[PDB]
Amino acid sequence: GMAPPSVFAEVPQAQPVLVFKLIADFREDPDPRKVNLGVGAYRTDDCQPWVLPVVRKVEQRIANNSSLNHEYLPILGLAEFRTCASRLALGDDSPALQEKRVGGVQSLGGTGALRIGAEFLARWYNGTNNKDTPVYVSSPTWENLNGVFTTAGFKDIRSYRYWDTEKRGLDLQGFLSDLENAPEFSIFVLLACAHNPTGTDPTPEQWKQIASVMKRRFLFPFFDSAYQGFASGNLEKDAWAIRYFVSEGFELFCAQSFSKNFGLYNERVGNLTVVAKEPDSILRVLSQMQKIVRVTWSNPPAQGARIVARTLSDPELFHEWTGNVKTMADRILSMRSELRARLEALKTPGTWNHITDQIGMFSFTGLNPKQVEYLINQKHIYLLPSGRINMCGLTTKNLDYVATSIHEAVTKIQ
Amino acid sequence: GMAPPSVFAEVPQAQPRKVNLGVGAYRTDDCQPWVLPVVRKVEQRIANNSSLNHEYLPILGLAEFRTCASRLALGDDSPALQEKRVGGVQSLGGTGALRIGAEFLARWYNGTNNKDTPVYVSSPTWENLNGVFTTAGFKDIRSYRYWDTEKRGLDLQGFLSDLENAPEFSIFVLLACAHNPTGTDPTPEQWKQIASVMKRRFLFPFFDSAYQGFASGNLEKDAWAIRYFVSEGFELFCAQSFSKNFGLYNERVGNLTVVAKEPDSILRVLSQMQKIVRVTWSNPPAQGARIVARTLSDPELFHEWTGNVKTMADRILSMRSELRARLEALKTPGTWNHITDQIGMFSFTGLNPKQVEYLINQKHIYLLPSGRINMCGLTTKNLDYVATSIHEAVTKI
Repeated sequence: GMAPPSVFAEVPQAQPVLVFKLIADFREDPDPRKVNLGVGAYRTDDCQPWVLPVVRKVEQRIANNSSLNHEYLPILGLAEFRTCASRLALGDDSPALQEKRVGGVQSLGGTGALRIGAEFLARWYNGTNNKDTPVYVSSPTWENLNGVFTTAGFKDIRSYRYWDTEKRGLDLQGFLSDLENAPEFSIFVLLACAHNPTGTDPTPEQWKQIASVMKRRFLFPFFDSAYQGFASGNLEKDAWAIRYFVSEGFELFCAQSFSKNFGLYNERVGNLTVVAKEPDSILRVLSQMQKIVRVTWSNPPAQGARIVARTLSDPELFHEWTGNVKTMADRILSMRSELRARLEALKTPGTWNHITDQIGMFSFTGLNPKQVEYLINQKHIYLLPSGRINMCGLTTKNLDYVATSIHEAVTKIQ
Repeated sequence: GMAPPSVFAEVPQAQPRKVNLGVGAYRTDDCQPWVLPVVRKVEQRIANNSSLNHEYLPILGLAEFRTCASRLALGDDSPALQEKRVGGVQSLGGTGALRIGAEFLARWYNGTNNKDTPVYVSSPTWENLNGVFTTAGFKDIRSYRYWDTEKRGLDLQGFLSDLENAPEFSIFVLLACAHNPTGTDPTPEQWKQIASVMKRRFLFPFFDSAYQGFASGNLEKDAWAIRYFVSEGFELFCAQSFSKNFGLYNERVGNLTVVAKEPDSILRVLSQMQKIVRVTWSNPPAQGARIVARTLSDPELFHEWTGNVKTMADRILSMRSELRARLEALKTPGTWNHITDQIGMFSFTGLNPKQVEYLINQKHIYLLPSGRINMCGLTTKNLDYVATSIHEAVTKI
């Protein structure tokens, strides 16, 4: 007479996600001095989200246009968006665009672009249905990257040396060694500019050395571009490495997000750019991408892509947008400069060059786990166990307290 | 030889008076798309609300959308809702809900990583269903009898026999109403017979509710089968789309409703769904879900929306009654009760593949080799031409 057990009775509870608990603990913390350096998105000097002025303007124009309908977009997405997105990454004068050997697939953010690209490679790259091609990611890398490629079926995910704990910067020699030892045709996922989570990017000359090994060993570049514009407010200058690989003759993928540089996080706007050697393969590659998309999300949403396409295709809106991006980049540069200056004025042990040598909103500070625990529990400054901070969590009002607390952690803990 | 070979060199090219009856979306009597009045109203309200930001939604989606969507499927006073044993995952349309549900089952249902559980779909069914379940890893996709070509209706005895012969715990994907592509639905009495076998043989119902409201013009009636299975104690999934009943095709608004025996199972299931979503689309878009949540949460807007849905369903009913009457007035061979017995946007005309070619080649009327037409492609202006061209097709080829 007993009720049968649920068909879900043996489904385990998934492991807790650290950063969600961190944000939860931050919000309940009563202390008026508390600071959230674990936030994952842009914030103003008043600790607020920022809807870009150009985005509000385009949203109003869309709302006032009654002729726009809601009929399905093409499987591959809105044509003007795909063209504009690939042109943003590659440059108007890209030889690959001139030679008609570029494809673009609209995707559900950068995540969706990585996922479709991984699914394609696991079916059609380095053989048919080859799940064994090594996929290399940086140590450390974006937190969801391993899961995307594992879910696409890749059985051999590897790391390359990248963050050097002692030097607080790039381990160039370790990275180059790991490239030299990678099996021919291995896939390397390369974060393009503003490395998340460390902030450490190769310089252009270091990128040339990386590219040289990849060219020689036939290693496939899969760029992940989520912060174009955050290094300088100059969208062209910030894409230098992707463009250098194109001009060196590489075929490559580039997963693009518009979540951060348009602030369109919750409209899920991305694009997968494909650069091929010959124009005829783009049609074939895209036909397979269509089949992958069809069984994942069918076709992509319109609102965010419409905003991006309208902005990138109109000179006036494009100029306003580049100014909005520069506002974000400049605030981050300011917080980096101000934090470093204060840490040095307090004569904090260690070197702090990395605070301004790093690029973008995320910084590996070099603080150890015990020091992170001190900052959270004693000073109410919330950050990840890795020592990652978001520079947008710093403000004119909290900078002295944050710098003083870091000085305490460095001198009194460990 | 000259250059390094392309890494894409071996990628295959994937396989591929006038009236258009091949459309798959609602169209007006003037052959135009229709943004629903309630949707325009809510869009203007959203555009006027400057407090809305663009920060990421939760992985599982906007909470009020998930609650309102599951309530639409299950009913506001569903015992499963009052007992707190329902979960909802916002998804990228109905397709995304089906995919997330398939990924979950292929990992956690009927064992761990059991890719061998049979997955049954109707003959015929929605053309993308096989691809969704195959991509999730299922190796054994089967069909159950459904369309009876001779009777032009449901082959109940074949369906029941295929249920009886299905291995215990097999998954059945059940189109909940307004069957795509046949327009043939089980009656409530037939649904009860289907449920009885599934209960006895532990068969898992995976409902697909993409046309709630189009079957009858009434959202409550069209969800009856889902709610009946809930009342019979089933655990189940229901993949919901808002593409058709809100006309929000290109905003990709769906929800996966999960019904379990108890609340703790919902918590564990949702925790695994979060992992699946995170590596597929990260978190879902806001615009379409905000429109649906705003509409369903406001009794005034809900009422207006149900009126908009009934306008669409009534125009379809008009086209069905007209086409059958005009065909029967022309003394067309065969019975044509199925044109009005069928339900939803589509009709399996019962027209053989070689009468299709005539309609396309000789009379410029476009439809699928299966004989499916979208009733939203018929208008007051083309009805007499289509009914005459079908008359000729049947009396001639």
